Amino acid sequence: SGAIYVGNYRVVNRHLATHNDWANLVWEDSSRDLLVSSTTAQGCDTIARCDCQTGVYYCSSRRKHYPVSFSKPSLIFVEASEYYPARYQSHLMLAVGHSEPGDCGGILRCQHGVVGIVSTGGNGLVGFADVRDLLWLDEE
Ligand SMILES: *[C@@H](C)C(=O)c1ccc2c(c1)NC(=O)CO2
Ligand SMILES: [Zn+2]
Repeated sequence: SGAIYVGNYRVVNRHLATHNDWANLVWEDSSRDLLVSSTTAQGCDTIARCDCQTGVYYCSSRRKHYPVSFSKPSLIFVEASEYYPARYQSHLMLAVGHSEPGDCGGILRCQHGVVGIVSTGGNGLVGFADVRDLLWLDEE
């Protein structure tokens, strides 16, 4: 699975966070499926600060990056999988595209930087957890 490395922060899907993530916790929110932990090394990624609805995401289950149009971050209902239950998720963006369990954490990027990470899949839709509202990732 994938993550964002910005400053001394590591941004992951909450349900895939490790014990080391939880032991170095900065912030977490179940409703968004996001968790941020602290890092010793500085990261290479820049977070987008924008309202773009077009970008490119990485799909591990295809070994491919795909250009997509996506919705603005919203409170959305997510169906059950073969291996997890159904629930409302907040700050979620949807696009038409392929995702499945191996694709968690793939980056969605726009011309301004990282928009979010792959979070959901079903019925030809990929959902992304937005990070562009988390301005505190840019400092401290
Ligand atoms: C996990 C964070 C993730 O991004 C993901 C994408 C697509 C799908 C799943 C998880 N799980 C499923 O069951 C279906 O597709
Ligand atoms: Zn942008």
